[PDB]
Amino acid sequence: MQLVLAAKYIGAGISTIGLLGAGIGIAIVFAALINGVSRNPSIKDTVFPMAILGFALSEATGLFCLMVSFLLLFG
Amino acid sequence: MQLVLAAKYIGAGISTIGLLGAGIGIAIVFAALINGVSRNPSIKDTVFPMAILGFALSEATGLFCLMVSFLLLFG
Amino acid sequence: MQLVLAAKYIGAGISTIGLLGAGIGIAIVFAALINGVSRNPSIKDTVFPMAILGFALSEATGLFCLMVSFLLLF
Amino acid sequence: MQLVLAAKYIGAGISTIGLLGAGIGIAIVFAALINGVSRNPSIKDTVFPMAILGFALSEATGLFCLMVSFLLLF
Amino acid sequence: MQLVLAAKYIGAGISTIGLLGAGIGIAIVFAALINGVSRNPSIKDTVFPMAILGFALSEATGLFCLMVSFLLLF
Amino acid sequence: MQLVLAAKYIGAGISTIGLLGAGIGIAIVFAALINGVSRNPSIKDTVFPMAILGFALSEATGLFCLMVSFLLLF
Amino acid sequence: MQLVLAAKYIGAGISTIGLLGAGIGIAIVFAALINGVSRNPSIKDTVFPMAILGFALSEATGLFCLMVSFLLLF
Amino acid sequence: MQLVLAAKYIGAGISTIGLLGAGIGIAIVFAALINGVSRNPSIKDTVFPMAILGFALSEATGLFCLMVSFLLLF
Amino acid sequence: MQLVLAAKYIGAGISTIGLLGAGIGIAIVFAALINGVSRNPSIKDTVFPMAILGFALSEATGLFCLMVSFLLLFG
Amino acid sequence: MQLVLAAKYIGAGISTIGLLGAGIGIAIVFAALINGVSRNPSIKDTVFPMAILGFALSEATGLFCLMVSFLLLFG
Ligand SMILES: CC[C@H]1/C=C/C=C/C[C@@H](C)[C@H](O)[C@@](C)(O)C(=O)[C@@H](C)[C@H](O)[C@@H](C)C(=O)[C@@H](C)[C@H](O)[C@@H](C)/C=C/C(=O)O[C@@H]2[C@H](C)[C@H](CC1)O[C@@]1(O[C@@H](C[C@@H](C)O)[C@@H](C)CC1=O)[C@H]2C
Ligand SMILES: CC[C@H]1/C=C/C=C/C[C@@H](C)[C@H](O)[C@@](C)(O)C(=O)[C@@H](C)[C@H](O)[C@@H](C)C(=O)[C@@H](C)[C@H](O)[C@@H](C)/C=C/C(=O)O[C@@H]2[C@H](C)[C@H](CC1)O[C@@]1(O[C@@H](C[C@@H](C)O)[C@@H](C)CC1=O)[C@H]2C
Ligand SMILES: CC[C@H]1/C=C/C=C/C[C@@H](C)[C@H](O)[C@@](C)(O)C(=O)[C@@H](C)[C@H](O)[C@@H](C)C(=O)[C@@H](C)[C@H](O)[C@@H](C)/C=C/C(=O)O[C@@H]2[C@H](C)[C@H](CC1)O[C@@]1(O[C@@H](C[C@@H](C)O)[C@@H](C)CC1=O)[C@H]2C
Ligand SMILES: CC[C@H]1/C=C/C=C/C[C@@H](C)[C@H](O)[C@@](C)(O)C(=O)[C@@H](C)[C@H](O)[C@@H](C)C(=O)[C@@H](C)[C@H](O)[C@@H](C)/C=C/C(=O)O[C@@H]2[C@H](C)[C@H](CC1)O[C@@]1(O[C@@H](C[C@@H](C)O)[C@@H](C)CC1=O)[C@H]2C
Ligand SMILES: CC[C@H]1/C=C/C=C/C[C@@H](C)[C@H](O)[C@@](C)(O)C(=O)[C@@H](C)[C@H](O)[C@@H](C)C(=O)[C@@H](C)[C@H](O)[C@@H](C)/C=C/C(=O)O[C@@H]2[C@H](C)[C@H](CC1)O[C@@]1(O[C@@H](C[C@@H](C)O)[C@@H](C)CC1=O)[C@H]2C
Ligand SMILES: CC[C@H]1/C=C/C=C/C[C@@H](C)[C@H](O)[C@@](C)(O)C(=O)[C@@H](C)[C@H](O)[C@@H](C)C(=O)[C@@H](C)[C@H](O)[C@@H](C)/C=C/C(=O)O[C@@H]2[C@H](C)[C@H](CC1)O[C@@]1(O[C@@H](C[C@@H](C)O)[C@@H](C)CC1=O)[C@H]2C
Ligand SMILES: CC[C@H]1/C=C/C=C/C[C@@H](C)[C@H](O)[C@@](C)(O)C(=O)[C@@H](C)[C@H](O)[C@@H](C)C(=O)[C@@H](C)[C@H](O)[C@@H](C)/C=C/C(=O)O[C@@H]2[C@H](C)[C@H](CC1)O[C@@]1(O[C@@H](C[C@@H](C)O)[C@@H](C)CC1=O)[C@H]2C
Ligand SMILES: CC[C@H]1/C=C/C=C/C[C@@H](C)[C@H](O)[C@@](C)(O)C(=O)[C@@H](C)[C@H](O)[C@@H](C)C(=O)[C@@H](C)[C@H](O)[C@@H](C)/C=C/C(=O)O[C@@H]2[C@H](C)[C@H](CC1)O[C@@]1(O[C@@H](C[C@@H](C)O)[C@@H](C)CC1=O)[C@H]2C
Repeated sequence: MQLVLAAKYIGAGISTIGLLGAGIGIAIVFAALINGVSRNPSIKDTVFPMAILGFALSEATGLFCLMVSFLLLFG
Repeated sequence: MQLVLAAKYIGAGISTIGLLGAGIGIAIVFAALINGVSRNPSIKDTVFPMAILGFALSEATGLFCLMVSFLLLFG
Repeated sequence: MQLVLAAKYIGAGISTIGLLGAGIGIAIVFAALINGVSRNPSIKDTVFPMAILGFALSEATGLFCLMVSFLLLF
Repeated sequence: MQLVLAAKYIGAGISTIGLLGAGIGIAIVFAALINGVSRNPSIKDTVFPMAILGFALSEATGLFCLMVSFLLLF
Repeated sequence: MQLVLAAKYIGAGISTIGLLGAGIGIAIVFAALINGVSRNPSIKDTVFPMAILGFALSEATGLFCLMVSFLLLF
Repeated sequence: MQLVLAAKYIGAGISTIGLLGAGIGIAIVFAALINGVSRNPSIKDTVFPMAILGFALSEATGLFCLMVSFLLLF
Repeated sequence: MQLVLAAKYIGAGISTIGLLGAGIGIAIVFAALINGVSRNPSIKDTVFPMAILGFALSEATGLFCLMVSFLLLF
Repeated sequence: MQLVLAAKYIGAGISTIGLLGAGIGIAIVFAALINGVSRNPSIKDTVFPMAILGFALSEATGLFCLMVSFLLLF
Repeated sequence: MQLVLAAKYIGAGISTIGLLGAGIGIAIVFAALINGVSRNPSIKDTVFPMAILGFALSEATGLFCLMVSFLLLFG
Repeated sequence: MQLVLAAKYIGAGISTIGLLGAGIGIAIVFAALINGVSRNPSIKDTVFPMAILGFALSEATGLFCLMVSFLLLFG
């Protein structure tokens, strides 16, 4: 009981480390969005859906970390 | 219940590591906003809302980290 | 049995660290896609499938992490 | 009592690691300000408030880490 | 032998960490492929096999991590 | 209380890790200062105070780490 | 006996972390090859052997990590 | 006393991790110096003292790590 | 003498982490050699020895790591 | 005795982690050396002493890590 619960909680905190990837990744995408629109304003409608897609896929990796975090805390 | 409490506190500490991602990310987004507007002043009103969106989505990964940290501390 | 179960749950958490690589990586690919299309719009149809391939291969590395995490969890 | 107290101190230390993001991120913002102003001095008044907003938001992530640190310490 | 099995599981979790390098690496390669084809479309057939090669070699390093991870798990 | 004092010392060691962000950040700022003055010498008096400011803010994050580190040591 | 055996398995896992350098480094080399060949296709024959030398030396660092890993395992 | 002494020696080792920041940082500064002088030789006397200032401030962050390491060691 | 042996083995593992530095570093040096020669073919004979020197000095940091690893394993 | 020796050896392995900084740093310097000479071959004699200095200072940080490593192992 003690040792198992404690491990679940240490694990849950550790599980949030991977989120740093999405934090950096989402930003890399929006940076490219911003620089690409600055260089070529007319391409805006083409690249904005590309940035939304990029962000969502990168964010999905953080979600998977958070899922493990929640499984440990609750499941 | 000593070992479990101890684990909650170490876990809360560990849970904040992931915030370094939003720290760097938010900065990356604003860096691009600054560089983009330097190269092309007239694009400001178009890219500023993109930088705000980018900020918010990168920040969210930090929010999740802190949420787990506070669930371990208090929840 | 407690100690082993404890080790399984610690390990499962540690197994997610590697996902930061796919997070950053997937983004590096889409960043290139966006910059490449901004500089040269006519190249879009050629590079978009290259970005899909690149994203998928990068993500897979993180899915192998998740796989190990689930093996330990369950 | 003593094991819990020990954990608080270890946790307080671990809690400062994330401050490295703010340290790097603040620098990233000022780097762009400097490079932006060098390439186009006349844009200074426009980008300075952007740089202020940027580093303030980046620094805040570090203060959140420090918030947990001081919660664990006191 | 609770201690030994425990060590195998934690060690299996740790072994996946190195996969992040493959995640970032693979992305670095496809990013360059995309940027290179954008700047010079006619170079596509020459650089695409180079990109496959770079992906494979970078991926190999992920394979070795997963290999040690599976050896500890089974 | 061997356990508690132990925790203070390990925790003091961990608290210095975040200093690496200040180490890299400060460098990022001076790098940009140097690159900016190289490209545009006449901008020196305008960007130099910006660089001092960026250094100070990035350094502050290191200060907070050392602060938690000293609080645990004493 | 069992504590030492446990340590070997944990150590074997930790030992694969450094493979992330080779994973990223191999990619860095191929990225430069691709970008170099895109900007100047006629330099291909000159830079390819350089890229081979570069990634071989970078990959070797990862094999040294793996050498320790397998020493600890067997 | 053993446990505390053990914690001092573990902590001292951990206290050196932060030095990686000054290692990378000092290099970032000199890289800028070299690139700035290559692009604009006549700027050398102006930027060289800026590089000295930047290197010294970056290094100091790593010396504060070493300071903590020595406090724990002795 | 179980705890000490155990510590030698974990320490040896930890000692290899630092090799990721030479891995990335060596690559950085060769990347620059490749990009430099692409931009200016005629500089090859001048920069190749610089790349070799650069390789050797970055590699040395890995050598020291592995040296400590082997001292813990065997010495 | 046991616990102290074991800690010294775990510490020594941990002490080599910072070396990754010099591994990457030395390389960053030689990269700039190579790209700067490629762009402007005539500046070679001015920047090469700058790269030697940069390398030595960056390498000094790795030395400090290795010093701690050796103090733990032997001192
Ligand atoms: C891989 C699936 C991702 C979905 C991508 C969807 C892309 C489509 C586009 C059009 C989006 O929906 C977009 C840009 O409109 C969008 O994000 C919407 C929903 C959002 O309201 C936008 C407009 C917005 O203004 C943001 C910045 C909002 O102000 C802020 C409160 C939300 C931040 C956030 O991170 O949301 C998460 C994210 C959408 C993520 C996105 C997940 O979802 C949330 O986070 C997940 C778990 C995280 C860790 O993945 C969970 C808590 C529930 C969520 O709803 C949520 C919590
Ligand atoms: C989806 C997540 C994020 C949502 C962002 C939405 C952005 C839209 C734009 C228009 C914002 O409203 C914006 C740019 O105006 C803005 O940030 C405002 C509110 C802000 O006051 C700006 C201008 C400001 O001056 C900042 C720097 C302020 O001085 C400083 C004290 C706050 C920093 C900070 O990080 O706050 C958090 C952040 C808004 C974050 C941002 C959350 O929210 C707070 O922090 C979160 C936790 C963090 C870790 O996300 C939580 C405690 C609730 C918060 O109020 C808050 C506490
Ligand atoms: C997003 C939140 C951060 C604030 C951002 C504010 C942005 C707006 C602009 C105007 C700034 O305040 C800015 C750039 O002017 C600025 O930093 C001012 C305050 C500063 O005096 C300038 C002139 C300066 O040169 C600084 C770097 C000075 O050399 C040095 C002695 C102070 C450094 C410092 O980092 O202050 C802290 C930090 C802003 C932090 C970070 C807060 O705040 C301080 O510490 C906190 C508490 C600790 C726990 O953070 C509290 C005492 C208030 C503080 O003064 C303080 C302790
Ligand atoms: C160092 C050996 C690597 C081999 C590289 C070979 C390169 C040659 C090129 C032409 C490939 O065959 C290529 C690009 O066509 C290719 O990968 C094909 C087979 C692949 O189906 C492509 C087209 C594809 O669409 C991908 C995105 C596919 O849809 C997706 C489900 C697979 C992702 C993936 O990561 O697969 C791994 C990868 C090929 C890796 C790559 C291994 O293999 C797999 O993963 C490895 C383990 C990982 C961690 O290395 C192991 C389980 C064996 C695998 O099946 C597999 C599981
Ligand atoms: C957020 C507050 C920071 C203040 C920034 C102020 C910026 C304004 C500008 C004009 C400075 O005063 C500046 C550039 O002139 C300056 O630093 C002067 C005082 C300094 O002597 C310069 C010229 C110098 O030559 C340096 C390289 C000096 O030779 C070297 C021995 C000092 C390195 C150093 O890191 O000092 C720390 C730093 C100023 C830091 C900077 C703190 O302060 C010291 O270190 C901090 C702790 C660290 C981890 O922040 C603490 C012990 C107090 C310090 O004395 C000090 C210890
Ligand atoms: C610096 C040492 C590394 C070698 C570098 C060599 C550079 C020279 C060039 C010619 C290469 O060999 C190169 C690019 O041609 C190449 O990789 C060849 C071998 C490969 O067949 C090419 C065509 C290829 O597409 C690969 C990526 C293929 O798709 C895939 C199935 C094999 C991947 C692989 O990474 O092989 C390993 C790796 C080179 C490693 C890394 C060794 O070697 C292999 O594994 C080792 C043992 C394990 C523990 O490393 C042993 C069995 C020999 C191997 O084949 C092997 C297992
Ligand atoms: C100061 C440290 C380094 C010294 C470098 C000197 C460089 C000068 C130039 C001229 C070299 O001789 C150079 C470029 O020709 C060269 O590396 C040769 C020897 C090498 O065979 C090259 C061409 C080669 O083909 C490599 C990729 C070879 O195929 C592969 C099997 C070896 C990889 C490797 O990393 O070896 C180590 C490296 C030379 C390193 C490099 C050491 O040495 C070896 O590894 C070290 C340990 C590592 C971690 O440093 C130790 C076991 C002794 C070694 O022989 C060796 C084992
Ligand atoms: C901060 C002081 C540094 C000194 C910098 C000196 C700069 C001046 C220039 C001219 C150099 O001396 C230089 C470039 O000529 C040079 O390095 C010489 C000595 C070297 O022989 C060069 C020419 C060379 O060919 C190298 C690549 C050689 O083949 C290879 C075997 C040495 C690798 C190496 O890392 O040496 C270390 C380094 C000089 C370092 C350099 C330390 O010294 C050694 O490593 C230190 C500890 C490390 C961790 O700092 C210790 C083991 C003893 C050493 O001699 C040594 C072990």
